[PDB]
Amino acid sequence: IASACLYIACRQEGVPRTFKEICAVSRISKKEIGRCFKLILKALETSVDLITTGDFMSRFCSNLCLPKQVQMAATHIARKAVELDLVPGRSPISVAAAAIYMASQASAEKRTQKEIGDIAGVADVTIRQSYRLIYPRAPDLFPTDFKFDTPVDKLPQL
Amino acid sequence: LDLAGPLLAFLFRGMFKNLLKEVRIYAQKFIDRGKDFNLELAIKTRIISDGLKYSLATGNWGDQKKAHQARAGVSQVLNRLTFASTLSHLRRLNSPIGRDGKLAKPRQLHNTLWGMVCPAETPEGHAVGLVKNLALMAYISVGSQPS
Amino acid sequence: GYKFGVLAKIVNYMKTRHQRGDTHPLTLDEILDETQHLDIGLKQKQWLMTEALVNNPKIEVIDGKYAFKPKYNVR
Amino acid sequence: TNYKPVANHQYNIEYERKKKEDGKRARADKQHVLDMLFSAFEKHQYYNLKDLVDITKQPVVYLKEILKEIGVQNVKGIHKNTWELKPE
Amino acid sequence: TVPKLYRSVIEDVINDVRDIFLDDGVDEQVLMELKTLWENKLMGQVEEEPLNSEDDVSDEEGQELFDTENVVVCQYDKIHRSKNKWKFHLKDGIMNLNGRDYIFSKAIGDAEW
Amino acid sequence: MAYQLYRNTTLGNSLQESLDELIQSQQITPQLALQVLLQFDKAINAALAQRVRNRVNFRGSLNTYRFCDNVWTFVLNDVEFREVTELIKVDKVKIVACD
Amino acid sequence: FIQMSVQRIVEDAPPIDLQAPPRYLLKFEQIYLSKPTHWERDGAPSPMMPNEARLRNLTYSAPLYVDITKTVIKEGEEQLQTQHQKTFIGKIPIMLRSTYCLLNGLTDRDLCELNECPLDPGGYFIINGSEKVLIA
Amino acid sequence: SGIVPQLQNIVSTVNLGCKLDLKTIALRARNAEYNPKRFAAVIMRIREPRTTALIFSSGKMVCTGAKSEEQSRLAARKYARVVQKLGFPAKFLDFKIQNMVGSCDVKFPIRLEGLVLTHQQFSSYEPELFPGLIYRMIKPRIVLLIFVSGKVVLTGAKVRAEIYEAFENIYPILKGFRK
Repeated sequence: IASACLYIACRQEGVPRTFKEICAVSRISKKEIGRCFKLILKALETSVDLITTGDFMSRFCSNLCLPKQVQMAATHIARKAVELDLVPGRSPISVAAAAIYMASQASAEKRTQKEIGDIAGVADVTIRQSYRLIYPRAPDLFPTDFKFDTPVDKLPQL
Repeated sequence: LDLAGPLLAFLFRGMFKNLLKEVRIYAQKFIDRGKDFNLELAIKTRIISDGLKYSLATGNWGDQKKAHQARAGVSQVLNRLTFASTLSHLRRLNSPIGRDGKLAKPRQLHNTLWGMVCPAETPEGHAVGLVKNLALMAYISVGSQPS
Repeated sequence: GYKFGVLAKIVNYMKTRHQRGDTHPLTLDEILDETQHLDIGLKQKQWLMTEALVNNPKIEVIDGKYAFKPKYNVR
Repeated sequence: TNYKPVANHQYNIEYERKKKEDGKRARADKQHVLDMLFSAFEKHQYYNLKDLVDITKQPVVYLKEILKEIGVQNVKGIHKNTWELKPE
Repeated sequence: TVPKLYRSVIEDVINDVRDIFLDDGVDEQVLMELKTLWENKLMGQVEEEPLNSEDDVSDEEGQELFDTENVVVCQYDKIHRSKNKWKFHLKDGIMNLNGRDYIFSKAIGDAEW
Repeated sequence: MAYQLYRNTTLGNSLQESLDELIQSQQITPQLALQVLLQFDKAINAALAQRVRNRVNFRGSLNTYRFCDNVWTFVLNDVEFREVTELIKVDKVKIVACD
Repeated sequence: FIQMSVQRIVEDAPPIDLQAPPRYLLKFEQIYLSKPTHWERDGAPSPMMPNEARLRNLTYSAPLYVDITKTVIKEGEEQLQTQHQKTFIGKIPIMLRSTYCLLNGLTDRDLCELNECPLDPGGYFIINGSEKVLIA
Repeated sequence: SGIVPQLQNIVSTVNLGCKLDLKTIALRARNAEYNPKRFAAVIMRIREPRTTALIFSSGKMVCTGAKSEEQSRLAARKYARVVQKLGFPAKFLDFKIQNMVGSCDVKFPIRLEGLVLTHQQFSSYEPELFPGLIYRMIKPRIVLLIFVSGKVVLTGAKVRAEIYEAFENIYPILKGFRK
C-alpha cells in the first residue's frame, strides 16, 4: 500500500516514477504494486493524469549524463513520434528510451541500448522495437536546429 | 582540541554502527523466512544522512534520542556581522564544563596559552575564559599514524 | 521410539470398531493381524496385555478376551 | 547504477519459484496422519505444534483437528503450553 | 547393448540382495537358483435431473484394461500444456515397444489433444 | 515400500515369475520374495539413473491422460519415437510417469 | 576526516555474519564520495553550488557510497561471492572550501562567476541553508 | 452499429448435490487430473464441447471454455453424467452462467488517451501494467478491454444480452475517438 501510495503521489505531483523504479526501492513486486495502485485509485475515487514521454526525459537523460541539447532532442523526438502515431500502444517509457537512444546515437555522447535500458527499466529488445518504429522518420522527428555529430542518414539501423 | 574531523568521526562511527545494526536486523528477518535478501533494500540511508544533518543543525552532538547526554553548542550559526567576527568564529575554541573544569577552573589565562590562544579575546560575562580564540599562527595537528 | 505408537494404533482401532458397531469382543491376535502388528515382538504384546489393557479405562476384559466396556459410554 | 528499475527482485522471484515448485501441503487421510503422529511421539515425548506440522506435512487446521481429537494441550511452567501426543 | 546393461543390472541386483539373504538367515544357493530361472524365463427438459437424455457420450474403456500395447514407464521432470498441446520432459526411464526394450535418459515429447 | 515402477515390465515380470516358481517349490518365503523385489527396484532405479547417457525424442498425438498421486497415465496414438541413430513408429503408446 | 576516518571506520566495522543452513557474510571494502549534488523533484541530479544551497535552504552534502561484498555459503561446498559497487549509504555534509567542496582549487575569478566571495574562508557547513561552524 | 460481439468463453457453475471422492474420480475418469498439492479440485477436459471443468469434493462443479450457453449446459451435463457413470449420485442442480466473455473488432484504431481523458470516471489506462484500456461500464456491470488495434473484449456478463448492450453502449463512444 505504501509503495502504491508513493507512486500515486509522484504521479499527482507531476514527476512520475515507473513501477519498476518504485519496485527497485520497495521490497514489493511490480505486479503487487500495480494491483494495490488500482485498488487505491478505486478507494480514493480519484484519478491520475496519463503519463507522457516527456515526464521521464529529464530523469533518464540526467542519469545517463547526456547534454541538455541531447535531452531536448530526445524529448522532441518522443513528443513528435507520439503526435505522428508512429508508436501506437507502445509504453511511454519504451518510447522515451527509444528517443533517447536515437538522440544519443545522433550526438557525440553515444549510449548503448543496454545502458539506456538499465536506466529506463526497459529491455533492450523493447528499445529496439520502438527505435525501429521511429527510425524511418528520424529526420522528421529530430529538431530543426540540432547539431548532428552523426548524420541522421548514418544513424544505426536496427 | 576536537575539531570538525574527530567530532564528525565520532558521530559517523556511531551512525555506521547503527547502519550495520539495521542491516543485520533486516537481513536476519529474510534469512529466518528462508528467502535471500536484497542488500540495497537492507540499507537505510537516512540513518547516516539525518544523523549528520541533525547533529550539525541543532548542535546537540549525538543521537537525537540521547540528547540528554549529547554535548550542546558544538555547532553554531556562523556569525556574519563582520568579516573579523566570521574569522574569529571559525577560529573559536570552547572549554569543557564538567568534572575537569570543576576541579581546575579554566577561567584563567594560563601561561601555556602563549602563542596558542589569544590572550585578549574572550567573551564578557559567564563565558569569560571558557571561550577562546586561536593565535594568528597557531596550528592544530591533524594527526597521523605512528607506524 | 519403539512399542508406543503401536499401542496407540490398537486403541484407535478399537474406536474404529466401535464406529463399526461390532459389540462382540475380539481376540488381540486377530486385531494384530488386522492392524499389521505381526512384525512387532511378542514380549511387547504380553506386557501390553498384562498392564496397559487393564489400565486403559475404555478397554474391558470378558471371558479372557479384551474389548471396550459397553457400559462406560452412554447408550 | 543503484536501485536500477526492476520488475521483481531476484530473491523474491527465487522464493516464489521455490514456493510454487514445492506446492501447498495436501490434506492426507486420517489413518496415515495418525500413524505418522504416533511414530513421531515414539521418537519424542513432547512436541511443539510448529515442528509437528513440519514432521507431519499436513495443513495446520486439519492437523489441529486430528490432534484435538486425541492429544491434549498441557500448560508448562518452563516454556509454554504445548500439545501432548499421548491420548490420555 | 541393452543385454549388456541387463547383465550389469543382474550383477547389481545379486550384490544388493546378498545382504538381505544373510539377514534373513537363508542359504545363498537361493540366489543362484533365482538367477538361473530368471535368465531361463527371460531368454425443453425443464426437469433436468435425468441424465439419460444423452447416451454414447463416452469411448471404449478397454484400452487401459488391456494394456497389451506398447508401454513406457519413466519419471517426469516438467510437463507443460498450452490449450492444445502437451509437452514432456520425461527423464531416465524404460520403454517397451514391440517387445524390444529401449533405454533413454532425456525424453522430449509433443502431443495434441 | 519404494517407487515400484519397473515391476510391470518384462524384467519385473520375469523376476516375479521366478519368485513364484521358488515359492511353489517352498525354496523361498514370500517375505523373502518381497524383499528381493524391493532390492531389485532400488538397483534398477540406480542403474537406469547412472549408466544411461542417451537422449531420445518423440512426437505424436494424445488421446487420453490421467493424473493422481503424482502419477501421469498419458495415452498417445500414432507416436513416432525419433532418435538421431534410429526412428521407430508405433500406432499407440501408454506413458506412465512418476516423481 | 573524509579521507582517513570514514574509510577507516568502515574498514574497522566488523563483517556482518548472518545464519539462520546457509550463512551470509557482508564486508564493506571501499568508500566513494561524489561532489555535492542536489536532486530536483523530477529526480535529475545536478551539482549544488553553495550559494544555491544558501538561497534554497538545502544541505551542502555529498553522496556516500560503499563497495559491499556479500558471500553466501550454502553448505553445499560452493560459496557465491557478489560485489555491489558503490551502494549508496547516505550523504555527508561538506565543509566549504575543503578538498571535497565544489569550490576547491577554483580561482578567484571562478568564485566570482559562481557568486562566491574569494575572501570567504569557508570552513563551515550549510545545513538547511544555515551556515553552521563547528566550534573546536 | 452493424457489429455484434462473439462469445469466446463462458463460465457456468452447477451443483451435483452429492459429495464426491476426488481420488476415485481421478483414478477412474478418462481425462481427469488431480493434484491436491497444486489445486484442491479435479480438472477434467472434454474435446467435443472443447471445455474444461473443475469438480470439487463438495459436489459443486465449474465449467469453462464453452463458446455458447447451450454448449456450456451440455458440457456440464456431460461432466455430471461421467461422474454419475463413475457410480456417484451426481445430479444437475442450480446450473447457472456466472460469467461470459465476448470479443469483437471495431475495425479502426482508437485513441485510448482521448478516451480516458473523456471518461476518466470509468476508464483506467496504464501502459506500464497493461497496454489495454480497462473501461468499467455501470449500467451493464461489464468490464471492457479496449486496444489501440480496435479489438474489444467484454467480460463480467451473466447473459449475452449484457454483452450486446455493453458493446452497443461503447461503440458510439469509441466512434468519437476514431484514429
